Amino acid sequence: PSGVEGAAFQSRLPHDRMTSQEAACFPDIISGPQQTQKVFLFIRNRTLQLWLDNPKIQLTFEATLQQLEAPYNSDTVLVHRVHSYLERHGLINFGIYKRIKPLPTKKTGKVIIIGSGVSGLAAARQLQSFGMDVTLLEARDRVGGRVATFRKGNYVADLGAMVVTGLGGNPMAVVSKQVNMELAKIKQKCPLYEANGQAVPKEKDEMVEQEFNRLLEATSYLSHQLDFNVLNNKPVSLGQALEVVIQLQEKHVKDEQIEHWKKIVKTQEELKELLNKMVNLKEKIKELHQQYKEASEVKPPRDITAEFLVKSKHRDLTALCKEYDELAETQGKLEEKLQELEANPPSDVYLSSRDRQILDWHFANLEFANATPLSTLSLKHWDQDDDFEFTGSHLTVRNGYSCVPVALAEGLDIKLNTAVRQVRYTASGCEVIAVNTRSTSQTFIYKCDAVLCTLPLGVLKQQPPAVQFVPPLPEWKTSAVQRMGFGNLNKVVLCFDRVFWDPSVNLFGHVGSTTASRGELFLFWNLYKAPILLALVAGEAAGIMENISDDVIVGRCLAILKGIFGSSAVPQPKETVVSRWRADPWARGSYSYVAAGSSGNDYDLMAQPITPGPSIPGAPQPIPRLFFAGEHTIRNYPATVHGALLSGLREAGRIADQFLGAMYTL
Amino acid sequence: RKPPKGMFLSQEDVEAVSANATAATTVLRQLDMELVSVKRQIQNIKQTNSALKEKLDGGIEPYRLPEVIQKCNARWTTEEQLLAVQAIRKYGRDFQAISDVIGNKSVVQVKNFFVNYRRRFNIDEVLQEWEAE
Ligand SMILES: [C]C1=C([C])[C]=C2C(=[C]1)N([C][C]([O])[C]([O])[C]([O])[C]OP([O])(=O)OP([O])(=O)O[C][C]1O[C](N3[C]=NC4=C3N=[C]N=C4[N])[C]([O])[C]1[O])C1=NC(=O)[N]C(=O)C1=N2C(=O)/[C]=[C]/C1=[C][C]=[C][C]=[C]1
Repeated sequence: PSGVEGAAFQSRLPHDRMTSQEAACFPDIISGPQQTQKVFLFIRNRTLQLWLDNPKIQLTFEATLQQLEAPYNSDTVLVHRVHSYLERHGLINFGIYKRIKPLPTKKTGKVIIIGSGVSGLAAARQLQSFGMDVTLLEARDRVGGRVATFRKGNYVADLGAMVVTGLGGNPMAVVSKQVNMELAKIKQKCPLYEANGQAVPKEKDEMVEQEFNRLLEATSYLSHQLDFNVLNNKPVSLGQALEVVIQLQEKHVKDEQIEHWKKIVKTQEELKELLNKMVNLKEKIKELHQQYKEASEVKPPRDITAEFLVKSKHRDLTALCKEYDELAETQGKLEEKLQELEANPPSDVYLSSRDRQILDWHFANLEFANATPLSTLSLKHWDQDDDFEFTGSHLTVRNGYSCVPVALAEGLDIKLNTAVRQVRYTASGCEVIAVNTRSTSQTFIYKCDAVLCTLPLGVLKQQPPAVQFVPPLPEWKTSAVQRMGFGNLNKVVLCFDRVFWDPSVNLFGHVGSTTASRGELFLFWNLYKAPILLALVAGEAAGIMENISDDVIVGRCLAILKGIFGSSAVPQPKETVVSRWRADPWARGSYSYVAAGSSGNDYDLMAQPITPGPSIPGAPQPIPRLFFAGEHTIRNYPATVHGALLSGLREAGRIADQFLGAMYTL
Repeated sequence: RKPPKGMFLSQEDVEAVSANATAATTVLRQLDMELVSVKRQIQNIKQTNSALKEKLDGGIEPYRLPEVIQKCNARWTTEEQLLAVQAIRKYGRDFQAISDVIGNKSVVQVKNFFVNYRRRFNIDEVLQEWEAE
């Protein structure tokens, strides 16, 4: 869309309707007259538009009312109420703007934020900008969390996030105007190369892929139309559902052949019956002729009974001859309606072994996309977030994604090398206990009003617990941590003295040998200004590779690469790095996914803040003290940088409301 | 609405490949056998058929009797009458064969005949004796 409505859509909001969370705060308006609703909407859209048109400076209430129009710019409490709501939930003035009113003299409330992964950072900036006292505690010695970027000389490569998923209402859209990231598009062109080391024909490539997409939708039909969602008590995975469909395909392939040859026999067996009839006719025709010959040797003149005999046997014969001509007639028809059948047999196979194997790469890709074995993705929900996807084409950060957290981090109080070990939260406050990662006996205590927890799901899953909650997290929240899926995927970074791949290609795939190893180095990325290649280890393979030395790994790499590019167009790599995210203590994996038997509704559970019991019993019910953000908390944008960033905005909005009071709901 | 066309997925078929641990490769194998068990029986009957084709080798060519090109008539030579009476005894109501035997009489002059000489050829008797066989 475009104009004011451009902004509404570009901000993830319906241009012509009020959201649930708008109703929440403007219950007067939404329950009120259609007329007023439409003013509101415009006001909202317009303000957005202004912020959007220019997000390198703050957008004040004044500056808004300024550019507004009568009738709209008549009611200035509406304008204030709207510009405030917007400001508060980070729809406007989020990220990195230039202030206009430098930051109000003294602060208010104190919040401890665990972990300076993007979610963390974005929430911290928000809060600080809302005049609060904010400290973030980070276990690592750098910001960014799962946004690692490797740097050395002019080598630059993310082992972290890597792709921006296209600017169609992506908040990163703004971030990227505010920060100098160089965004290069991802040329969708991706050649495949079998174990042998030779391209896969344009012929095949397409047959397989297209079968792949066909297979996917197939599962969707199974799921929704046939209701194949439980199976002897376990939830059905996508993997299961795929195999079941493939089987059913092979079953049909045979099914057909069977009833095709079954047609041959039923025909070849009419030919059999006819021939018998035909032989036994030549049998009478033989012996009958004889008798006519015999009856002709009685020489005339003959009496009438003997004359009759001749004439009679003569007819009887030309009669029997009639039939046999008509039967060799029929015979001919059948004999051809029989190469008819031998000319077009149904297909030999469903998929060949070179097929099943390429198809297997298309699965690896899906495993790479969801960081998991398809045997673990929920069939019913694995793709629930599919609707909310941005428009436009995926990109990469040419100068390293890390430039973004670094950017956000600027201005903030961040304790690096500070591993939170215990969160205790009570009616009157919280205290957080961290240690120093370098000498771990050396101890820290932080007192605050609220804790925003941006710990990775992996971490929150750990047994036994790496962070301990006091009191324990309510069971409803812990079940949700169990049920959800935290996946895994790893990168390998290859650094050379010269380009030797197709420079106009961004990504080529390698086709593995077995189902079991579809993920092993299945795809490579030429992304960068230096000669760097980047290779993925996804699916089942990912977890296994983390148990194998870097050399061995880089081995299998060069191997695969020589195989494609010629056994000595491929030099030794100057510099190599190899992630192990399931290993890494401050992540324990890569990003969440919708495990079988979970739903989207679990992501919502993750976000629900915690409210301590009362202190002195029968005192009034407290404020909520413990809140959560981060990638695993945002139902509609899981497992992504923008998704995190946005969870951060979310919680910061929510906390500010709670502690600084919502002035704008009146 | 329906499976993306090409894919086959009956309700009934699904419950069948799920039933147990390897109903999967079971049912896929019944057909694997079931198939060769037909392909084989094609051979048998392709062979049985092939021998019968060799018997028929020769056609019926040495046995076919030249064209009786002769022309229809009206008179009833006493010969023609006797031929008739005997054709009746051997053919019943097959007016067609009876005409064929007397060569030069129409399938109708025949039916006619049946009613003129019916009288003095006891064609009643004649016919009831063809029936008795
Ligand atoms: C792993 C990964 C890779 C390798 C790649 C990628 C990814 C991943 N993705 C995802 C993202 O990255 C995520 O989501 C984010 O980043 C997250 O964030 P947050 O939530 O904020 O979290 P973090 O970061 O982790 O942070 C946290 C923090 O905390 C801390 N800690 C822990 N523990 C502790 C602490 N502190 C104190 N104490 C204690 N105890 C840590 O350390 C940290 O800092 C992505 N995304 C996007 O957007 N893009 C991209 O590209 C990506 N990547 C890739 O490649 C693929 C995937 C995808 C894409 C697209 C779509 C879908 C998917």
